[PDB]
Amino acid sequence: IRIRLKAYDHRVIDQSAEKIVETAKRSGADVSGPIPLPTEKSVYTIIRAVHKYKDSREQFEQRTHKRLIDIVNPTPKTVDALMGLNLPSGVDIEIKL
Amino acid sequence: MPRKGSVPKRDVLPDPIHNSKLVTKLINKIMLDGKRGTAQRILYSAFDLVEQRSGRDALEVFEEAINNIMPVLEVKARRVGGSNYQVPVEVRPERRTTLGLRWLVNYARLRGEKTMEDRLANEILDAANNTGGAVKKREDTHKMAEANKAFA
Amino acid sequence: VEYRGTGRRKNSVARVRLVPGEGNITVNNRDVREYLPFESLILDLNQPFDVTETKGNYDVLVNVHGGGFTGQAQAIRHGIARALLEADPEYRGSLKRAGLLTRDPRMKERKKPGLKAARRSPQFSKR
Amino acid sequence: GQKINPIGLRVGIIRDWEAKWYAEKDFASLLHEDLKIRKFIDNELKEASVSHVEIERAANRINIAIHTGKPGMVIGKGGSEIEKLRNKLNALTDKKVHINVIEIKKVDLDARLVAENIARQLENRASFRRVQKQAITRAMKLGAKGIKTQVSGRLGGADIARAEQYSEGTVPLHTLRADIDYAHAEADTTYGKLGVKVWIYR
Amino acid sequence: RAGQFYINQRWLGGLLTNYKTISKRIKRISEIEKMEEDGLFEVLPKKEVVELKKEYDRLIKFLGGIRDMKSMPQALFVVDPRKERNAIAEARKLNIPIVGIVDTNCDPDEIDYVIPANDDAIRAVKLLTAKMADAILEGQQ
Amino acid sequence: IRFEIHGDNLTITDAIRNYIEEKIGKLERYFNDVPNAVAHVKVKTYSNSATKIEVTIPLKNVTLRAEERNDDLYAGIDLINNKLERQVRKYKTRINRKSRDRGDQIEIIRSKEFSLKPMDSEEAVLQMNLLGHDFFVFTDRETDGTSIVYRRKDGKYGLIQT
RNA sequence: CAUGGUUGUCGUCAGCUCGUGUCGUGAGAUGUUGGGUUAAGUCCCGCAACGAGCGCAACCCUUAAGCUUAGUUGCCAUCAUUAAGUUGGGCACUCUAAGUUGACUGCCGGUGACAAACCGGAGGAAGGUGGGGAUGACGUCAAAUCAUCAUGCCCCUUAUGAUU
Repeated sequence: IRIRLKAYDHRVIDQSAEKIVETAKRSGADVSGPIPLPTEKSVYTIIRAVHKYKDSREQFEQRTHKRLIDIVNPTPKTVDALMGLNLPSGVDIEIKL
Repeated sequence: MPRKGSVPKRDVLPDPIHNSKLVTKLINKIMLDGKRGTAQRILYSAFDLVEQRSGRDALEVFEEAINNIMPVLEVKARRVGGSNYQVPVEVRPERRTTLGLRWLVNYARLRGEKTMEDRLANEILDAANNTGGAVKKREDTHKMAEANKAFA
Repeated sequence: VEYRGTGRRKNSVARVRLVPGEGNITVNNRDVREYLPFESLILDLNQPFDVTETKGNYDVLVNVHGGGFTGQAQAIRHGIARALLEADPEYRGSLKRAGLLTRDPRMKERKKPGLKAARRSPQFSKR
Repeated sequence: GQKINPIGLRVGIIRDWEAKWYAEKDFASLLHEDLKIRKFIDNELKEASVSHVEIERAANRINIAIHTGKPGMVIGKGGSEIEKLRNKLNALTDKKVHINVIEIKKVDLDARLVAENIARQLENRASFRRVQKQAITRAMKLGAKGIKTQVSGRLGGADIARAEQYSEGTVPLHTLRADIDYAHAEADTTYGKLGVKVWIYR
Repeated sequence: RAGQFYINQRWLGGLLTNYKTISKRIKRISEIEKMEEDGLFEVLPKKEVVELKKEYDRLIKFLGGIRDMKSMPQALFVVDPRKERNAIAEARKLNIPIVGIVDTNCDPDEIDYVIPANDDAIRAVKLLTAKMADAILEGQQ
Repeated sequence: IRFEIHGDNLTITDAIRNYIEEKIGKLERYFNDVPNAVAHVKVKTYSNSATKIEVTIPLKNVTLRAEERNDDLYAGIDLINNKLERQVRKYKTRINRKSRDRGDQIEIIRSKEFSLKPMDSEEAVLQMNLLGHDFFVFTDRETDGTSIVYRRKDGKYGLIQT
């Protein structure tokens, strides 16, 4: 079923993985838990100076923390967590059926 | 840290064929531009011609040839200004090993043949017979440091 | 009997196992002399089980992963060294004092910006 | 020396974000809608003791949290100006749903307020060293620990610019534990722009 | 035996005159030993345990006899004005009366209450500093 | 001995480009008897006050900077060459001190003095311990004789009368 | 070369200050010096100084060996119908990929006297700020940008702005 869990922070994607693994085991599920996909980082290397200087620069990076949740016991009580939208702050969930 | 004290010198790994540390140190100095295999193959084909032109095995011949290369006095320059500034100083045993390997290779590269198949082995048998070009600059150091002997 | 150890050096993981028999290595299901390039560093690669003298004792048959040929080698002699301490566990001091069982101590150094490559500063003219 | 700003060390290390949304596809254009309403909130409020804002976006119900050291002035008279803000903020974007506001105690220990209220003590052009000392002496009186602030250019009305900083208290700019907050204001005095930095701690 | 305040180590350099910063640290020795008898000791790093204890003994090295003293004194008793000339100079600025053991190589001018006795012998100290320590006990009752 | 000349908001002429090399150039050509170097001449106009001239000549060891804040760009170089010629002589007499006449080439018992003094044996033990000394010599308070208290190989004390 | 921002630079350079007290008619001094140690004004002794701040170490990130949790698209010793579907099972074991336990002169011996260090061991995978990154004190150079911006003053307005 492969509920995709990816986000910028690591404290938020871990506590939102604890939500979906808790709100599924209360229903009739057989959850294969969160395994961590490798992070797809990306480095941006701007230069520090206003006008001129190379040879002195600041590197920037942004990291997405990818996990996935899959269940293989679909009941209408299990999808109450799927229809039930929780923690919408900085996590998107690509729900596949 | 060359002013806190001395640098801790590190260990090397001896050769598998000759079972010698001195062979592997010769491999690393003829290793031009990090190519380990393409230089080690040439040394492994530059002591067969040694063992062809002399019946003895080359691990005896190597340490016999370098003794006509390794000098016993050299010149370290002391900043005395208006003096000769060239003090004849004997050689430490670590530099005694290294500087013989240096002259053996640096004049092996300036011979008539192109392949170091036989550029190297010709100068070894010259150094085994106390002649050639890498021997004759040891005598040039032994006509320079032994001429200015007023600074023992 | 399968004494399965791992071993790493220079961004190249190497997991081994120990089936009894004699000394014969099957790195990536093929011969060593046709896989490792020039046969010099293989007798340096046999150094860890040399001090326990188990030459005609163990076939290994490594599955290696990543790195280069001196990164795949020097990682299976560290590979079987973690497996030799579950074959001869009292012989740990024989491998600790001589080489193999230390570590993956060091890999390539980071390229700093404002520089050519990896601590080699570029040339400038006017001193 | 070239002291970098103390927030930039700590964003995510010992702090959090002033915008906490995510968008994989079309990351560019709906990032511009943030600093649309970072300019726009800073336009009509016009120092309504606003320290900083937060943006969170979720399912076309995009949240905005403002801190507002003088609370209620953005609210109005029982939900008047807060509803008069969503009459324009929901037009500059599509939804702008669930606009709200929280409150903060210690109105001038947040460094955005501390830089701003003494930068506005410079258009009346009165005693910049006391304008410094008003901020330092009040700081640990109200409960702070370390205070540090300066004024850079056209200092006092003269020609040559001179920095002038006053400090006491533990201000560990190099320690990554520290909750250092700085701010920079743009106080004009009709002979150039004066720049003023602050540094608070706890 | 007298119930008074002693000094064993060197004069700290202001413990009668700059003691608005010394009692700042007598407040510390009333606090730092309280700090580790209760909690707030397991969470600390094991080397910060050392310097919090390396501070602890060095307080009671110098200020060990000023452990329970929280105010200025009203008299001072010195064994030698030569080696302890830092204390006597602080005494005459505060108008505190002074009594001390002097001998040769000692100036009796700065001492108001002079005791001529030997100074480089133990019984010359101990059989003379005990009665002056005993002198206050029957002044109590 | 090139002259990378460049003027901040001043158009350089060619009458300057001969007046430089006669004074900045030639008077330092006979100094630095093995020369290969590049000079640098800045001319920075300031409409409020004046111009300024900066001449920097780097060498093997010590460079050569000088500045004049005059407006006459012909009389100011008469002072730049004055400051340049002074700095080279500082450099050369620093390294012309090569002429220095340098011609190449029992048991000690340390005494510790002490002055003998009268005391009790208990006092001598106290004072000896306050130094950790194994020997302390004194004159006995009641006997009047010279006495040496010592620590034996036993670890116990011994008393010698001399 | 009127400025705010912002960056090089000496330079990763180890320094720069303050409270209170003392000394000096005072400018000031001490603290910051002396003894020997360190990468370090880093510690330890000795001294009219006692403490405090900013730097330095550390906290941060990554790399080096492990554990626990969860094992897919990832990884197949043991099963084979290997075109290899790495497929069937899941093998989840190792590996890998991510959430955390641990290295500090903790621990010994020197003769070395206690004064911290240093020197040599063992203990872990790792050893003496482990390797590297980030972080750049007070300040110097009217250092570099009014062409990223922003604005004091000056100048331009059938143009010094526009459009091809």
